[PDB]
Formats: sequence, structure tokens, C-alpha cells
Amino acid sequence: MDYILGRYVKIARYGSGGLVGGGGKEQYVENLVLWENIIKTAYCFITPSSYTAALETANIPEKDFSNCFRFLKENFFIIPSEYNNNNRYSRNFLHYQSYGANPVLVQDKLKNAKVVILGCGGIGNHVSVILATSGIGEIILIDNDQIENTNLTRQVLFSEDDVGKNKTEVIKRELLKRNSEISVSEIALNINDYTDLHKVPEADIWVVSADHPFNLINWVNKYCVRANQPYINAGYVNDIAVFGPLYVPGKTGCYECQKVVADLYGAEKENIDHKIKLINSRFKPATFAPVNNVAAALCAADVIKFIGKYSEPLSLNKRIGIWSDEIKIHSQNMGRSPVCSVCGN
Amino acid sequence: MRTGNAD
Ligand SMILES: *NP(=O)(O)OC[C@H]1O[C@@H](n2cnc3c(N)ncnc32)[C@H](O)[C@@H]1O
Ligand SMILES: [Mg+2]
Ligand SMILES: [Mg+2]
Ligand SMILES: [Zn+2]
Repeated sequence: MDYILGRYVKIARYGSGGLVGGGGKEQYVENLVLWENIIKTAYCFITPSSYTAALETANIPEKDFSNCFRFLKENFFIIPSEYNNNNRYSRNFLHYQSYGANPVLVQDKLKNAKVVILGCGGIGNHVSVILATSGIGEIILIDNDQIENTNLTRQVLFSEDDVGKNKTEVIKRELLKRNSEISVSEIALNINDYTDLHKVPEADIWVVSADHPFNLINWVNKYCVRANQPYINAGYVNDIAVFGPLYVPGKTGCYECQKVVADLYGAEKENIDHKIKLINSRFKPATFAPVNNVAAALCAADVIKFIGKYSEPLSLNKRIGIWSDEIKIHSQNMGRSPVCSVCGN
Repeated sequence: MRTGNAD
């Protein structure tokens, strides 16, 4: 029954009242008197204190104190003293506390988790290092490519001295330089047929950050539905950052439930079809690190939330685009269809 | 974003 003020609380005057808190839970309090009383209440909990011990020293009416305490609690501005107790993950612990979570139990779930990174290029680089430094206990890196100089625009764990080396081996070296408390392993594999997915180990979640052929995502989706394997896709369509869907067996839609994304990269007319296939074979995305990094970042966030259970991943039932040449975030609905030819009932 | 992504 001791409470403490989270370190992530800040206070400002603003407009006709004030602000309490920052981020999604920031509250504007127009009533100045109420804002002042929230501050006085907040101040009682700098050190761990009971409701009654604070009510003893607050010097405002109990009616007002009760209101202020409820307000601070319902926004997780004050948290159980239990939840605040040196620690390399301590900034992440503030993030978990700010959602009303016990940060040690979240951290324990991350430590016990295994994640597969399928594809160790732009997306894979950025996701892997976030997960490693957030304390995901076991990371499996899958790729069969070598580092090229053009990769250095996005593939942040690679240096000039690394050109020609294998991607999995350099990611592993760089991850363990950043967090030597975790386990990393490599698998040299190119999934060029559906059947190669049998070589990919079961895990808490697959990060699907590989993109050849155009229908790899379709293969992965079908395999993961059949294998009861959660996955999340991320990447970009040229200048649009994409993340999601986050597929959870029996819970969310799969990639094919809703028919929003094109699946015929071709034509019913053979002459036209061959032209299309050539153009699409020659296709190289207009990669831009900022697009890459946004997609990767929000993909990693959803992995940490999926495993840590403290807040709902954004990409459940959704494939989310963030535009880079205008201000726009748009979700494609990928909710479950009872008539999905892949995952139905 | 009506086509698949690259990554
Ligand atoms: N998006 P990019 O920066 O090009 O990184 C993609 C990574 O994924 C690897 N990759 C692509 N397709 C496959 C398959 N089918 N199996 C295994 N790995 C794949 C690329 O080598 C790249 O590093
Ligand atoms: Mg390459
Ligand atoms: Mg590529
Ligand atoms: Zn489906």
C-alpha cells in the first residue's frame, strides 16, 4: 500500500491551467485550482508513501486529495512502490511502469523469449539491435547474403571493413558487443522454395524481414498458420514504411484473410505477363534509411509488446503504412475472415 | 501500399 511518483512525470503551466504528465497519458487540467492540488498530491509520493501518510501531510481537504490521487493513479503517474526497485534496462523499466506494468515481470518475459530474424538486411539490422539491447534472451539470425558497400546506407550494424563478410556473422558480433548477456545463433539459409521453411526453428515470434521472391510472405503466412507460429512482417513499399500484420494463431487475421494487397504480379495474357515479370524481376526498391528505420522501429515495438504483455501491439489485425513524403498513417484491415482459404476456423 | 513490401 506504498505508492511512488514515477520519474516520467513532469509538470508545466499551459493555457488556462496546466499539464501533468507526458506522452499518450498527458493531461491538460484547465481548472488551475485542481492542477495545483494535483501537484501537492503528487509531491507527497516522491518517497514511498501510503495514501494515509500522504493525506496526513497534504494540507488540502480529503475530498480534493482523493480526487487527485485517483487522477494520478488512473494515468500510472503514481505506481506501487513494489514496481520501483545498477540496471542496464532501467530506461525501458520507466516505459513499462508508465503502462501500469511491473517492469521486472516484463523483463523476465523478454529474457525467456526466443526470436527469429528471417532476413538480416535493413529491417533485420534495426530490429535485431533493438531486441538485443532490450534483453530478448535468444536471437536466431537467418540469411545467406554477403555485405556490400551499398548496404551501409540502412544496415546500421555494418562498417566499411565488413564488406564481403557474411551478414549473420557481423550482426552476431555487433549484437554481442552491445549486450553480452544474451544468446545469438546463425543459420545460413535462403528460402527459395516453400519447403525450406521447415529449416526455420520454432520461436516465440518470427520477424519476417526477407523479401525474395515476391510471394515469400505468402509462403511464410501459410507455413505459420499450419505450424501455429506467430510472426510479424515489416518493410517498405518504396517511400512508405510498412509494419504488420502481427499474426497470432487463432486470434488475428492472416495475410490472406482480407483481399487488400495485390497478389497477381502478372496478367491473364501471356505476352503481357512476361513483360510484367521482367519489370518486377528488375525492381529495386527506392530504399531510404528513414523509411527503413521507421518500419523496423515500430516492428520491434510490437515484438516487445507481444512478448512483454504490458500494452497491445499496434499491428494486430492491421498492415500499417507510414508515408514519408506527406503526413499520413493508414491501416489496411487484416482482421480474421471465417471464410479465409488459409486460416479459416 | 496495395503491393507487397521489400525489407
Ligand atoms: N530489404 P533488404 O535490406 O534487401 O534486406 C532483406 C534481407 O533479407 C535477405 N533475404 C531476402 N530474401 C530471402 C530469403 N528468401 N531467404 C533468406 N534470406 C532472404 C536478403 O539477403 C537481405 O539481407
Ligand atoms: Mg545483398
Ligand atoms: Mg534486398
Ligand atoms: Zn486468413
